Amino acid sequence: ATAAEIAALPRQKVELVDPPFVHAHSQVAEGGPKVVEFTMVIEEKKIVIDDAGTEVHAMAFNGTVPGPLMVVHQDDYLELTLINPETNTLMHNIDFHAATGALGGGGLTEINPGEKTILRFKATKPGVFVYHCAPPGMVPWHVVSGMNGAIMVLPREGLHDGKGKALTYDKIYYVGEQDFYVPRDENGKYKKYEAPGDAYEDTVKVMRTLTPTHVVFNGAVGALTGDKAMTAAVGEKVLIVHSQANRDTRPHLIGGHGDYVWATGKFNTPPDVDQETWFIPGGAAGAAFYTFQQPGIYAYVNHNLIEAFELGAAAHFKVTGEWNDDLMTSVLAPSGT
Amino acid sequence: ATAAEIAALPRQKVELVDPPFVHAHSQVAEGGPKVVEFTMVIEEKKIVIDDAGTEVHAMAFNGTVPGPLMVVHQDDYLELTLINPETNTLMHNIDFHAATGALGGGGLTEINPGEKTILRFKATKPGVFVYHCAPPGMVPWHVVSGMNGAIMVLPREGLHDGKGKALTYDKIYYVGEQDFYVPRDENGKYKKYEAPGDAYEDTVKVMRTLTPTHVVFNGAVGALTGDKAMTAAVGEKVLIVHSQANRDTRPHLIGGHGDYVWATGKFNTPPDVDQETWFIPGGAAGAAFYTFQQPGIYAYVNHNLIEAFELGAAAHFKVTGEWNDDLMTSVLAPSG
Amino acid sequence: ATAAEIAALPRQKVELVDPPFVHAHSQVAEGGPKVVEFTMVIEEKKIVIDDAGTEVHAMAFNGTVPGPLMVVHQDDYLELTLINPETNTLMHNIDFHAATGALGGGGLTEINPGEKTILRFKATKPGVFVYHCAPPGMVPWHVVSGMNGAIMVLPREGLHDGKGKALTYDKIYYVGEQDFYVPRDENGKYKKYEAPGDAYEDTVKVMRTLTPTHVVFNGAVGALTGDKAMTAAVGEKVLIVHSQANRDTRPHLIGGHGDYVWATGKFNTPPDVDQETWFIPGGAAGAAFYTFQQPGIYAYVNHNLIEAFELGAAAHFKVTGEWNDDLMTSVLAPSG
Ligand SMILES: O=N[O-]
Ligand SMILES: O=N[O-]
Ligand SMILES: O=N[O-]
Ligand SMILES: [Cu+2]
Ligand SMILES: [Cu+2]
Ligand SMILES: [Cu+2]
Ligand SMILES: [Cu+2]
Ligand SMILES: [Cu+2]
Ligand SMILES: [Cu+2]
Repeated sequence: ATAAEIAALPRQKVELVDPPFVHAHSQVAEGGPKVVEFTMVIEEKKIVIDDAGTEVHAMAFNGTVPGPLMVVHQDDYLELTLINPETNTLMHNIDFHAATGALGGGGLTEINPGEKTILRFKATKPGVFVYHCAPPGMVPWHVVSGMNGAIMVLPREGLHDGKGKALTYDKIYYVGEQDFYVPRDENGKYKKYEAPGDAYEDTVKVMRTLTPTHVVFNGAVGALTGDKAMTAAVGEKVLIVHSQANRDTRPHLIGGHGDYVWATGKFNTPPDVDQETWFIPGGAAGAAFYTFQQPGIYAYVNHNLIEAFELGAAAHFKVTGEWNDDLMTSVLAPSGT
Repeated sequence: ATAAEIAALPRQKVELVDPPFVHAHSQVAEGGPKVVEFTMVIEEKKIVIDDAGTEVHAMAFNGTVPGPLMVVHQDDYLELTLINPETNTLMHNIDFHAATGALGGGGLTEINPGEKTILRFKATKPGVFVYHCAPPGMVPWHVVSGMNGAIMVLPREGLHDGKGKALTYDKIYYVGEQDFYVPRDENGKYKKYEAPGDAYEDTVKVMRTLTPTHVVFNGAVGALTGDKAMTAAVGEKVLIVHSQANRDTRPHLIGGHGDYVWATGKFNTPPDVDQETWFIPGGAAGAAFYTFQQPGIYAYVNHNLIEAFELGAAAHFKVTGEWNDDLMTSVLAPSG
Repeated sequence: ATAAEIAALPRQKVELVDPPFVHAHSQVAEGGPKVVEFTMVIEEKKIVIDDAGTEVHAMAFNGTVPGPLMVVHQDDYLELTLINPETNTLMHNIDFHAATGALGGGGLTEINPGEKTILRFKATKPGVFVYHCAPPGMVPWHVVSGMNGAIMVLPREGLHDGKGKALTYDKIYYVGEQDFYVPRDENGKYKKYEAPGDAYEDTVKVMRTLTPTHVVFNGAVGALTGDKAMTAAVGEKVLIVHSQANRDTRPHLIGGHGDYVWATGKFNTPPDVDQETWFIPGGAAGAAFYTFQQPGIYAYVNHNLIEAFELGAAAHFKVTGEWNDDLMTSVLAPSG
């Protein structure tokens, strides 16, 4: 409860890491409640989102789309220092869906260029939750320009299945999915602009059609493919956290499953099990736990397969280990009749 | 129950109230099963849905979009008197998703202007449920002209959580979300018409694109804001009923949560807890229970934020009470 | 188990039947795990999908859209022989969402015209699951040309509710829902093409709008209406399996409910109960169990009612039996 009991608590300062990785943390909390401190700087910057060179003026927490994942435990305090550099042109703020009051923090964190603010909130509910910018009057425009991310509030006793058995992951990846709305010219070619403000009117027109031009993971088409594929091994337990701040998605691991899936993202609601394809509504984050049982390349997609393979929403996993013929085998390889 | 057994049950006549409020009712049922009687009159009327003076020909149960919320308990009988006055132009009917048989009542309730009908059904399943008009051959046009609402069938023992603990609300509000499809002319200006039937063909062309021109709560952009903001106080338990008869939605209370959410709307399915944003498919109602912990303005939105802030799907709650600094505080206010 | 153990299991050859019917099977497994063998031939062929003569070049497992339902039990092996005749023009393969490894089998089953392959996988998780074609670089085009179906892996002890009570169905139907994307010329008329390849660029342009031109059950508008309505009787318990390989759907039985709904399709996740409309994400299958209480015609729809009644997503059930006036009755029939 009290203002002094809080200044009494230990403080841990965390250095953030760029998605899809997640900063070091412990699944089971060591000791009691803490004040966990994070800093993010906002950057307005041009990013290229496909191999054709399509540009968007992104508005990026910590310079990445999505913003990085913050991890705390239930009843810790999260204290954010948020900095809007004077090289930026717009006001920004932050709404944590994990927080209670003042529009998730948004009403207390409106910062013009050259301003900074420090917000603290108590993480009362365990789960993964979206955060995003929401300035009055231009809420969707900052969100669909990339200004969103997620946090994970772990139970103090770590994750468990619906029946109290402990679930401990070997590694965690954070996939942020972003719908972008890029205006086109009369030839069907994407338009380029000087500053974020100049793109505004044309972009609202595309937003009103409710049809994105690109739906991407980690800020671009093919961002998490090739040398940037996520990795695991046979027998490894992986937690994949996925967020979408504006639009629904339906994740699926091609060649795998979600063994336990908190599709709602909230760890006091028991997980669905054995899932093929799960559903995360726009404005939420979800998490899926899987133990890999076969080696090779997997794709991780939004299973509207037009959004995956035409609009960009596909990533890869490269998994090392030995093949299990009991689980699957080619009895007759492709061969002439 | 035999027809005799039904005839000896007490009857109770209910007066409906306009959304987002709900008629008086008790959470735990007082006594045994009843026949609960309601009457609705259908009104075809022009509504203006945004601040640019855009019009829809609404087809409104009891004259509101959405129609009003009706509340019974499990195993009561709902008896509806439905009237289509002679001032209307179209046939109408009603399909209750809570009812069993005859297309939810649609096949027994077809009434032309100048006609009335009385339908009775047993509310066998507890939950919130959509109702809507559905005349053969013109089903989606009546629904997306606002002819839909919801009913709530409470368990006889009131609401409970996953583990049988009782959940009693202080306040209930009913938010009906409506997708509208208004035709535009050559210069992108919304068209006006002089009778509902004149708008039919142009409207169908817009509907087949699957993209609404407006998505609103309580029948208009800004309906539940400012002045018509829903109110509560810190510490009050509030049940928010939300329906969408045609298209998906994903409600979210900005600055709060759904502490218990029956996202499917059905009270025998245990609620999800601690939700940030929940999902109601088109054709269903859902309900979220929350205890307010901070004062101030909250927005309640469909969290496709283009639908909320560009197309109209946003409401406000104004909440009185004292600020809790343990839950949230400004450590350093915006500064140089 | 050992290698000699696997090699020694009994084999059972099953003859498939076209949707919405399902091959004979037992709910409770008889005896121990088996290797269940199925054969499907792929057919590329023009089909007419609406009453205006609109044609699509379908890519059809076993000649139907959707492909047929295959039923095995948990820890059986499914062994599929897949044949791509030399009269087709494209390479195809198959991804089973129920399988583990090699992109669901897609990496091991790429067959050119004139080739066959045999894949075996162990069905380790119980549920209904989508299967579909997925050739690298052309995945959505084969899926939205109809090249998808579902399998059901039953628990060895048959279905049960959340409380472990047995659920035994009398009839099972499979409804496959398909989104099609058919190009139009500048006059608004649907285009026709000589070969499947000729339609590819124009179809991808429509696909990128994310808006189907048609959403159908069993491969055409009205395929499951009229004399092809699905049938049941009052008191029969029906399982309805529904799949959508690419796009979300929200099924609803108009006049009925889903008494138990595995909306995720996975039988180790307890079913939701008393559902009015449930929600199946694109890329999944779901299953709903209902006991019919009232006779008459029911419609079974995607409850975006524009998709149901303008774009094709509506089926009928015809149910025989005696009317139950306790559940529903017309107290006063429509009158002046
Ligand atoms: O199984 N992914 O299409
Ligand atoms: O948290 N509202 O976007
Ligand atoms: O109740 N079906 O619209
Ligand atoms: Cu911003
Ligand atoms: Cu939000
Ligand atoms: Cu009507
Ligand atoms: Cu309906
Ligand atoms: Cu194919
Ligand atoms: Cu798939």
